[PDB]
Amino acid sequence: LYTTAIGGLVMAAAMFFAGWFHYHKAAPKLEWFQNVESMLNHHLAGLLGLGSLSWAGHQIHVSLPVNKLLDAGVDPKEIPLPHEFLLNRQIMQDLYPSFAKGLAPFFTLQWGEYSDFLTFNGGLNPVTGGLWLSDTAHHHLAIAVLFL
Amino acid sequence: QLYFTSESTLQYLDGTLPGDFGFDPLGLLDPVNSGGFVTPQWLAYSEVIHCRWAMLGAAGCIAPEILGKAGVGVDIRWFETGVIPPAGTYDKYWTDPYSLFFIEVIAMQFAELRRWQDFKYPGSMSKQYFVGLEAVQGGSGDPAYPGGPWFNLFNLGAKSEADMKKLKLNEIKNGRLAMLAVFGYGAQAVLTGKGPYENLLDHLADPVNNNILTNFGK
Amino acid sequence: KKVKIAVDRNPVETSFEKWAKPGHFSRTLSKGPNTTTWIWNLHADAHDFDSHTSDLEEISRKVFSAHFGQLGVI
Amino acid sequence: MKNFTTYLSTAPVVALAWFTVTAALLIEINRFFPDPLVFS
Amino acid sequence: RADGFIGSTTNLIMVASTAAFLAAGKFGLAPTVKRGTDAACKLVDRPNAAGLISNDPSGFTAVDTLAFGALGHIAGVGIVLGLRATGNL
Amino acid sequence: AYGPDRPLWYPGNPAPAYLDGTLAGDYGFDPLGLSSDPETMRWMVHAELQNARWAMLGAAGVLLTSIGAAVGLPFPEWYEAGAAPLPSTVHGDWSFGTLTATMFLLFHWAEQKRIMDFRNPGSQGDGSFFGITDDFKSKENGYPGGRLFDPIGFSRGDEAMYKKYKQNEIVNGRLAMVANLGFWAQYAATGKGPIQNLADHLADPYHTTFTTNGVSVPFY
Amino acid sequence: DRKLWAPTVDSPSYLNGELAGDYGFDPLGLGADPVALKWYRQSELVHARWAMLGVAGVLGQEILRPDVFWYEAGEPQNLPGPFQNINMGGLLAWEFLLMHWVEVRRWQDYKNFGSVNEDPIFKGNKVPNPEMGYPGGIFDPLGFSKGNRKELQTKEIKNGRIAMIAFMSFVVQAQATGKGPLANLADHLSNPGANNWVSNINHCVTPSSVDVQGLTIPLTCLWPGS
Ligand code: CLA
Ligand code: CLA
Ligand code: CLA
Ligand code: CLA
Ligand SMILES: CC1=C[C@H](O)CC(C)(C)[C@H]1/C=C/C(C)=C/C=C/C(C)=C/C=C/C=C(C)/C=C/C=C(C)/C=C/C1=C(C)C[C@H](O)CC1(C)C
Ligand SMILES: CC1=C[C@H](O)CC(C)(C)[C@H]1/C=C/C(C)=C/C=C/C(C)=C/C=C/C=C(C)/C=C/C=C(C)/C=C/C1=C(C)C[C@H](O)CC1(C)C
Ligand SMILES: CC1=C(/C=C/C(C)=C/C=C/C(C)=C/C=C/C=C(C)/C=C/C=C(C)/C=C/C2=C(C)CCCC2(C)C)C(C)(C)CCC1
Repeated sequence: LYTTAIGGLVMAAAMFFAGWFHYHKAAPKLEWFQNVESMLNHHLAGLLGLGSLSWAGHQIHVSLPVNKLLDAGVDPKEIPLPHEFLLNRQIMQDLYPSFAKGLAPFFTLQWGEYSDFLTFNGGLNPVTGGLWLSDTAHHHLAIAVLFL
Repeated sequence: QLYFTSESTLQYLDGTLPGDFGFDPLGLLDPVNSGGFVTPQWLAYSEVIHCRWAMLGAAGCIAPEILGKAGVGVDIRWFETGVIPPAGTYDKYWTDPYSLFFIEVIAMQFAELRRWQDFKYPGSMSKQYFVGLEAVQGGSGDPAYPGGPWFNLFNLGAKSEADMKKLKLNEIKNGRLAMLAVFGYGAQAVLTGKGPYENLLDHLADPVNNNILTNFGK
Repeated sequence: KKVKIAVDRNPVETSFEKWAKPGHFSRTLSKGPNTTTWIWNLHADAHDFDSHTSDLEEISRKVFSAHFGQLGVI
Repeated sequence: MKNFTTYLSTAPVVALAWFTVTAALLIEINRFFPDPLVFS
Repeated sequence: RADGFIGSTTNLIMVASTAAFLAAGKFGLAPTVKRGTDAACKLVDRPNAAGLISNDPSGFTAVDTLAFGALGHIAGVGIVLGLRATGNL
Repeated sequence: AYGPDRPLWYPGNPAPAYLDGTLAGDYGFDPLGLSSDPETMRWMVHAELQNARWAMLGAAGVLLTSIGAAVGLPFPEWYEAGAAPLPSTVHGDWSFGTLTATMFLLFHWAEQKRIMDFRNPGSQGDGSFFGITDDFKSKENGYPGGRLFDPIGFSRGDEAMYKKYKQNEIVNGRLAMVANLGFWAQYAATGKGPIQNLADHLADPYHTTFTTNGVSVPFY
Repeated sequence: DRKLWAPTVDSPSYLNGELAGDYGFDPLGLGADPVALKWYRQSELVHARWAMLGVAGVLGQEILRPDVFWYEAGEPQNLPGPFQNINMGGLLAWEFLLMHWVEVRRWQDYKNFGSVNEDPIFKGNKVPNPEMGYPGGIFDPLGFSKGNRKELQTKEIKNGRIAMIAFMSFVVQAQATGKGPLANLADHLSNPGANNWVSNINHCVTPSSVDVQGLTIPLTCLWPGS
């Protein structure tokens, strides 16, 4: 949380800097602003589509394994830190056996193999009372391809 | 020659710049209504700087292995030096990795701020006293190519403008290949997990069974 | 018709002189206060860029920059 | 700085300062001398 | 494309889809940079603003080799998964 | 300094207009235009000629007492030289409350005269204090020359030596101010006080850096 | 025209060719300021003359007395004759004032050329000091400068530049192998490939510190030891 807070403050300083820079320094001309076809093309794919795909990355690598371990009863201060799921394939493979294959199923169009972190269960998790994190990951993945 | 070029790109691409193949699909080098760091001058200046850095890296991310495996010494892969501590760290360093970074930051400040001040305010590093080096920090009009008794210390070139122009095309091409290589080193490292040299010495063995497609699963 | 980045180098200067002149944005409120209404007016007319000038180039630059700050405070 | 100080003198800024000092003074007074119901 | 799937129905379907869709633009059977369309789905030609310079005899530009093959890739994926879900594959 | 072509802070960047080069140790360094006002310059110059001078004396002490404590000579380190028992006096024993009050009282008198002359030049030189006049005058802002403040007569002597001496004072004072932040920051990270920190760095120079001290670099 | 340091280079103007050994080698433009060129030259000459004496001592001492390692010969016990275990502080005292006089006198010849030329104690006894850094007279007894001193100066600077480079070799190849200048030549000629800088640069062979008569003196290898 502390690291995130610091990052948000850094972003804040970038935003105000950008506002001053794009006003007192590099101020866009009207012809730039009136390219609606470009704005929509970049806000739909680059902003919404990539924004969801980037989240479908976190949800699949950090939120899903951590939440599974938390719901399994594991103490929060004993769960492997997020990065270990990315680097140590064994840990992620144990939680989701489909990481034993790799990205091969995706390119081979055998997406089905990934039916342990991308599912259409529907309903609510019986342990935490909230939508399955697996279903949310699949949603953001789909929503992305659509926007892109 | 021209690669994926368009009439619009040619309007602002007339061949002068070293290594101009008219390849500007998005069109960022268009001078008309430009500013900030997207000004054509800064873009070309950065490309040269990237080429020089990439060429040093491209030759540095494979040399510890090509030499270390041969038995010269060291024998580390570019990710196991301390750049990315989670992926490994070398043990025999005369100082702390962060301590080295502290010196690195101070050194780059006196080397990349002086370089910059010579672009913003051309030939401004030759007036303020700098241990007498200032004289060698004058540079020429072109920001990318300084010159002087230091940067061009062996006056390579100067025998005709044609030789300078060929030596500048050699660099922009030996550097666009090095830039594509550095990206290759990182990408292969992430997927395979091994070093550039071992990745080559594996394609050479069973090429069909040792490629990106097979590396998707293996 | 070409979609390209178009920018004007260093248009507005960065100074506090305008900061010390409340109402510099409106021709009417630049003449200073004579009634206590001006106080409430300089606030009820500070974000109405369209009222400040007729140029749609400036009004847009102001809107685009404003959004930035909003993001910053968010 | 002459014009920055002019801005820091405008009513909204001066009032923000004066009040903050007055508020902090009362807060600090109760912080060291709490529950001041009577002048004793 | 991995694990030497080459030859697999999936490989054949994807290759066929990508090719059938690139030969639907190089052969003027669909909209392309230049020769666009209309409110009645008829190619009424088009002026591109960048003026892409293509060496291809028909004028097929890189923009059009990355815009028809992508359609083939989406079509192939839809067909592969569809037949896969059914008994067809 | 003391020149139109004086060495500057960021070689290349032009110097501020208010910073002409006359002021001692002028290197045209005012990025946030803090001294844009001429009156502000005079006040800021005086303030610097006040913080640096005290800082210089303070640095001389933290170094002399420290050198003593390292050689063995009974000397409490700067950090613990306040809890040290106050010495007695022929008049009586010292009390912390009285000590603070006396220190402020005396300072108020001197500060008043100094600031009053700063606001009204020559105001103190009115023979009001026991007839002392010119000695209470100020040669320059932050330069109260006389036969009580410059006894040897560096200011009254060669101006070139005086000017050179003025540069020495500014540069040394700025260094002392930076040094003082060190003495404090090295203490609030190492907990040892200088001359022990110089001794540790000269015994294992490579493994005794700021990076390896726990507080400086948190992760490392 | 003089032959320059590289077949493609052009001499810096300030290096017109007056100074001996002018091969136009100033890549960092350090000698651009005429005051600095003057000073740096005197430093070159002093460094050369000191290294030529040094490279002769290391080689010579080894040839004659071979038991004492050049690196370890400044130790009081290592000192020969009665000098063995002589108070180093008292020795420093002599080496101090005596060196201070000769150096300061030489420095005043830089500050005011041809000013400190006459014997301060006695009188009349003076040194020609035709060029700064070339006093001659008592300094040139057998009288060889009377000929083409410039040609001799060129040989002197060129020999000195080789020596300066050679003495820093003796220093490194000694803190790596642990053996003297000619012993490292012998080892190479015994097994060339196996006695190279490859099998010797990975070890800093030489004490980390030396206690001299109660004064510990820390020591270091130029390259960080592997
Ligand atoms: C940091 C240095 C700086 C300086 C010296 C200036 C100076 C100037 N700016 Mg400017 N600006 C800056 C930064 C700066 N700006 C940044 C970072 C942005 C991006 C947001 C902008 C965006 C901007 C726009 C869009 C405009 C100016 C304009 C101006 C000129 C007159 C208006 C003015 O600023 O008066 C002083 C104004 C204020 C003091 C208002 C402060 C508003 C700030 C941005 C945030 C306040 C929000 C507040 C916290 C909301 C919550 C309140 C609640 C807690 C009660 C003036 C010369 C105007 C102009 O060009 O002249 C016509 C103009 O339209 N600026
Ligand atoms: C993939 C391309 C892309 C992306 C991702 C975006 C994204 C965004 N645009 Mg945008 N835009 C684009 C292309 C793109 N744009 C093009 C090509 C044009 C010209 C036709 C425009 C013209 C345009 C205008 C006029 C405006 C936006 C605005 C916005 C923001 C919406 C406000 C918001 O919800 O804040 C949410 C904040 C976030 C989601 C955090 C992300 C913020 C990052 C830093 C923005 C970076 C976008 C930029 C393209 C990246 C390059 C920056 C680099 C040069 C340093 C949003 C973050 C609005 C805005 O500026 O709001 C302040 C707005 O006024 N855009
Ligand atoms: C809605 C947000 C937004 C938008 C629409 C723009 C738009 C623009 N900016 Mg800008 N900028 C923004 C935010 C934004 N900026 C912020 C927050 C900062 C502070 C860091 C800056 C700082 C900045 C500078 C210094 C400059 C610009 C410039 C430009 C113009 C050309 C460069 C460009 O963006 O083209 C396309 C993008 C590029 C050419 C390079 C992209 C580099 C980005 C930073 C990499 C990643 C971007 C992406 C959003 C990251 C996604 C997340 C990541 C983990 C994948 C252009 C019109 C340039 C200009 O003024 O032109 C005259 C310029 O000099 N911007
Ligand atoms: C401390 C020794 C020393 C000093 C003071 C000088 C001084 C000078 N040399 Mg010189 N030189 C030296 C050693 C030295 N040299 C050696 C050993 C060689 C043999 C390679 C040469 C070969 C040489 C040539 C060919 C020429 C000069 C020239 C000059 C003059 C040019 C002005 C200049 O750039 O000055 C600055 C020089 C210095 C301040 C010397 C200090 C060295 C710098 C600060 C760092 C060097 C570190 C070095 C690489 C370490 C080597 C280690 C290695 C031996 C293992 C100048 C007065 C030019 C000339 O003759 O003009 C009349 C010229 O043509 N020198
Ligand atoms: C033309 C165009 C036009 C249109 O319009 C648009 C567009 C498209 C955008 C454009 C394009 C662009 C591009 C292509 C780009 C690319 C880039 C890159 C890749 C870079 C690299 C880059 C890369 C680089 C620099 C590199 C670097 C590196 C370095 C320094 C170093 C490293 C290393 C080594 C030695 C070894 C050690 O042990 C470690 C380290 C230290 C780690
Ligand atoms: C010119 C130039 C120009 C540009 O600008 C830049 C540049 C390039 C940088 C430059 C260069 C420079 C250089 C090269 C330098 C070098 C130096 C040296 C090496 C010295 C040595 C040096 C060296 C030396 C002195 C030596 C010394 C020694 C001695 C005394 C002695 C010793 C010894 C002996 C006898 C024996 C005994 O038992 C012991 C002892 C005692 C121990
Ligand atoms: C005959 C001819 C030629 C050839 C050319 C070519 C080679 C073409 C091809 C081209 C191509 C090569 C095409 C393809 C394309 C494709 C692509 C570019 C892809 C895309 C992708 C996308 C669009 C996305 C997808 C997705 C994902 C990723 C996720 C999930 C969902 C989906 C599936 C949707 C040449 C010149 C040689 C010679 C002369 C004539």
